[PDB]
Amino acid sequence: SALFEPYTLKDVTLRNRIAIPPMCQYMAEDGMINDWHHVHLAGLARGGAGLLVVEATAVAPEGRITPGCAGIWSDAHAQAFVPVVQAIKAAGSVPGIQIAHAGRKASANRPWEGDDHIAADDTRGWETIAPSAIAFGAHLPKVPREMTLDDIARVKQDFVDAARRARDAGFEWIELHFAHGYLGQSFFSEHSNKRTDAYGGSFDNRSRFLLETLAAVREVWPENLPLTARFGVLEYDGRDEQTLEESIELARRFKAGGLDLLSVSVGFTIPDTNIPWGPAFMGPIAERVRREAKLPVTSAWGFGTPQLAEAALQANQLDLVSVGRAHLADPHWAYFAAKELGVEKASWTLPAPYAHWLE
Amino acid sequence: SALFEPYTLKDVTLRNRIAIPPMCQYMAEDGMINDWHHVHLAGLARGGAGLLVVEATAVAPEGRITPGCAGIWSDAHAQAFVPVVQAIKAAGSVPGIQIAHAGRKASANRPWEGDDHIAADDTRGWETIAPSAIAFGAHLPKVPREMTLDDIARVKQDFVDAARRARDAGFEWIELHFAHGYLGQSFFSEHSNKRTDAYGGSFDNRSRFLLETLAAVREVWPENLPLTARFGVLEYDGRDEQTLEESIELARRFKAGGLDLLSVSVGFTIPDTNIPWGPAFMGPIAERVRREAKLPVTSAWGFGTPQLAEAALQANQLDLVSVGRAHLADPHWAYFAAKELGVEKASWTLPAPYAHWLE
Ligand SMILES: Cc1cc2nc3c(=O)[nH]c(=O)nc-3n(C[C@H](O)[C@H](O)[C@H](O)COP(=O)(O)O)c2cc1C
Ligand SMILES: Cc1cc2nc3c(=O)[nH]c(=O)nc-3n(C[C@H](O)[C@H](O)[C@H](O)COP(=O)(O)O)c2cc1C
Ligand SMILES: O=c1ccc2ccccc2o1
Ligand SMILES: O=c1ccc2ccccc2o1
Ligand SMILES: O=c1ccc2ccccc2o1
Ligand SMILES: O=c1ccc2ccccc2o1
Repeated sequence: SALFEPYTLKDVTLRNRIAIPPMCQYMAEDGMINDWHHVHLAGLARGGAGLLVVEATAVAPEGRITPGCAGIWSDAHAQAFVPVVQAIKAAGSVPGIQIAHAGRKASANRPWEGDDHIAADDTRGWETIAPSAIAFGAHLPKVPREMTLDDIARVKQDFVDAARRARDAGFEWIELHFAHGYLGQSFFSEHSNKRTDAYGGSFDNRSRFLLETLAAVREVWPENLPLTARFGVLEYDGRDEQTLEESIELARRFKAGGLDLLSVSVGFTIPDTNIPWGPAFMGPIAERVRREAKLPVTSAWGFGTPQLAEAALQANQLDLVSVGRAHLADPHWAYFAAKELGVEKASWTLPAPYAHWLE
Repeated sequence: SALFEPYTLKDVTLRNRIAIPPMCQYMAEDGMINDWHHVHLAGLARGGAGLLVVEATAVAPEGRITPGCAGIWSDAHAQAFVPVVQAIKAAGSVPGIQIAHAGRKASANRPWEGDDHIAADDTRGWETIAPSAIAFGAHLPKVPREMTLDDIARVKQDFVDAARRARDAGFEWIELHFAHGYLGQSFFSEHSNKRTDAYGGSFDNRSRFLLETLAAVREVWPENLPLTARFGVLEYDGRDEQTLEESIELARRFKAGGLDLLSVSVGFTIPDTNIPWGPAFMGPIAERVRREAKLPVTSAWGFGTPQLAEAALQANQLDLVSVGRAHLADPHWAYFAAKELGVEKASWTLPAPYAHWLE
């Protein structure tokens, strides 16, 4: 089966094509991860996936989505990941991390605690920053502060510091979070970026924050470890052909700038959209990006049906299949997939103390 | 559903009737548990089961089954359990432990490393002890040394020390391992106990080691925490009616001696048996013990089909249903069961960072 073929990118080899995408847990305290994360991540790694990407981890305190978000904005924050990385490696999975800045979507409640911007007088909240002083709307009505050029330089450096820390903590795979309406996505989108300086207006200017951040990170991230990004390539906002064309052009620039793989997503930049949800719905758009930018891709949404994951790989729509919620339901989803797809000795997807008894 | 009704025994309340029975991992080193066990057990606890019983944990080095067995024969061994117990409690499951001595079945290879007695000249092995100098046979040919009265006193005290350590490490549930052909079972069975002193011959004498050990443990184990045992009540050796009658009589004595619940098993004392394996096959024998000894029971073997677990509870065959291998396959089996049995808000069997997204 295609799903269980290994994959090599730079010096890193994944044992199969199952990636666990970043999934926020909302369990950190002042950015510091804890035994919630340790057990969650080590357990996932033991389930058999080839790659485990740690949740959106904030490069700066104000770049958390919520008060429960993980952070890597100090060396002490980074140190907290060391034992988890080591446990992921012990289980034979590749440890990755998504480094992030939530931009105008920051300072929000946890999803089971209202999912909305935190009230102004709640002592947990903070001022958000963005390309322009324009609110997302809906459940995220807070108007962000327009970034200064010095803010832009500082956030870029925060991404570099985060990547350097990720490297030194032992991560073997990094993903820059340029998707889902957060800071990077919001610099790219005309909906959110009304700047008239070097960082807004034209395609080149809207691309600039993303490209400069990638280039700056590339200076500290080892060339032998995959350098990746997540990027929303359309919005389902009635401007999809134009948006896709620009996004694919930016993907070509990312590739030329050393990006090894793109995780293809939806932008979620604004709320007034009409996303055609369905199992594997992203496959055709991922395939178009893959083909037109000639860049390896992953995508997600509904690939927990193992036959869908297999079909996407066989059709060359994807290079890796990201499977999120199914792993929250069953940490050992990769074993279920192995059985479904008829992998010989399927139980040996798991470590010996499980595999021996399930065979 | 019956499976998701809470259960109170002494001062302890289980959130549902799902018990995870002891399952050896064979991952300890010189008896010391490690991050294998931490993540395994914490992950299981988060999956939703009401009770998690830690694997057979040796009361003495020679009472390990294998070189990978957990031990609790020193305070330093016990300390290693403290963070795991605390993680189990944090997840809302009740932490239990099975304390054990493998008797003539000790000094064996791990199951995926031959499953047989360790060769005499292998530096990992050790002399086994038992009631009588008689081998199990088959893959366990080693003849054990016949215990002296001082050996008997010492092993009893090792069980007391183990129980005291379990208590002080924060366990809320203890299970004495008097099943599966190990030391305790082998004192009860005429197949393995040919002693002609106070510890063999008559029913009273064959019962004596088990009853004295229970009584000694009872002196240090808090009266407000469940005191339980696992015991093989028949062998499927052509002597089942006689063996069951004696085993039920011993169960009555255990109850009179403060036993709160019996985990009903098969003896596995000798290899030449004909066990009628099948899904839930133990239900009727568990029910007979429950009824005739008027004692709460659990049992196992094939209850990973949630409807079977439900039916056994509704028929009053069992008070708790133990589900073993299905939890190795899927740590979140209790969530699967909740869905199968139509529990409202089934995903909230799991903690918020999972439940919110699966609802
Ligand atoms: C609990 C949860 C948290 C998520 N957190 C992130 C995250 O940190 N970064 C990100 O880019 N996407 C995040 N996502 C999106 C997932 O990575 C994924 O794309 C999505 O869940 C769809 O895949 P699935 O159908 O397999 O779950 C999250 C999704 C879930 C359910
Ligand atoms: C990996 C493994 C290890 C076990 N170790 C123990 C143990 O430590 N003590 C014990 O009394 N039974 C042990 N057992 C038996 C289980 O507790 C249980 O009775 C059995 O697996 C049947 O239940 P199941 O069909 O749900 O797996 C073990 C079983 C397995 C599969
Ligand atoms: O980038 C993100 C971060 C969190 C999150 C939670 C649910 C769904 C999607 C998400 O995307
Ligand atoms: O897959 C594995 C195999 C062995 C192991 C040992 C310790 C911790 C984690 C492990 O994961
Ligand atoms: O008491 C025990 C201990 C280990 C074990 C392993 C497999 C099956 C049954 C077992 O019982
Ligand atoms: O079920 C839970 C809920 C919360 C929690 C926090 C830290 C560690 C484990 C936990 O388990």
